[PDB]
Amino acid sequence: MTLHSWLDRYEKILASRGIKQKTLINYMSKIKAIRRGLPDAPLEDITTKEIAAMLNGYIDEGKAASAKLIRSTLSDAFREAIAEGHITTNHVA
Repeated sequence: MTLHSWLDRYEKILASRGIKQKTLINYMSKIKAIRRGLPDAPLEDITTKEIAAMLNGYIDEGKAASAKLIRSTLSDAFREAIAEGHITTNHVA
């Protein structure tokens, strides 16, 4: 299971959660930011360092709300991948 494949699956989990329309749109945009920001690599191969480099691009520019939400979205994606058995720990922590 690689990241971009997992994001595909995570979009479907989000669709079934029953989230307000405005919120879901925001969530989908931040998934797009993740796809753009990180490689289509096996979940365990995504490093701390790569996560920090994506997030820091936003932070450096003053994009504080975005960096918070990208981080939170990725974390939750990783938690869903744990629930589905593809990894055993969450690296966004």
